[PDB]
Amino acid sequence: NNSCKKVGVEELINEKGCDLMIIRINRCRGHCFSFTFPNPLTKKYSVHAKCCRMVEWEMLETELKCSKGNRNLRIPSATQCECFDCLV
Amino acid sequence: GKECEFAMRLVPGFNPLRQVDANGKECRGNVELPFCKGYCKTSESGTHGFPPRVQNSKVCTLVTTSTRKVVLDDCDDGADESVKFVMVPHGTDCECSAVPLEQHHS
Repeated sequence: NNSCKKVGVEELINEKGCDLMIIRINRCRGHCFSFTFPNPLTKKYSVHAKCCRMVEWEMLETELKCSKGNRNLRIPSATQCECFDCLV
Repeated sequence: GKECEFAMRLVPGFNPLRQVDANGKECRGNVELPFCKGYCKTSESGTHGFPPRVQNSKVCTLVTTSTRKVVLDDCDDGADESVKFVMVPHGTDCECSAVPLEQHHS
């Protein structure tokens, strides 16, 4: 089954002092399969799980025009979304 | 629909469970374990600063509401301190939780 989709996100930076500037990013969102059981022999949890994650991304830089010094912001943006191990 | 599902089953290692005591007498017996399976909504998104990634990662965990003492039938004589029984956390419903993702031998 599974499902893990790329979704476009508009994010508004509203910092006092710096100019209002919008940023368009992508994020992963979806439903992946997983099952867990309490293993008492190991006295912990035994997990076998999928999570919708980014397999590859791409950093996004932007200047934030501030009154007391321009800043340089870095954000990852998704390129391919997929159901993968939650722990890697 | 419920992002998970609950069902008692038999783990192959626990099918049947073996446990040994001092002087080498063993108690065996099937032990049902609580199994939570399903599709939890998960996400990974890029963010500012450090760490650059954010994981809303969640798995099908059970809601522990009690503790179950199963015992082992086919017992060798002289079963002492540790055996004849075993303790299993028990519940009746499953929920999406990230706690099974934190105890990686921490």
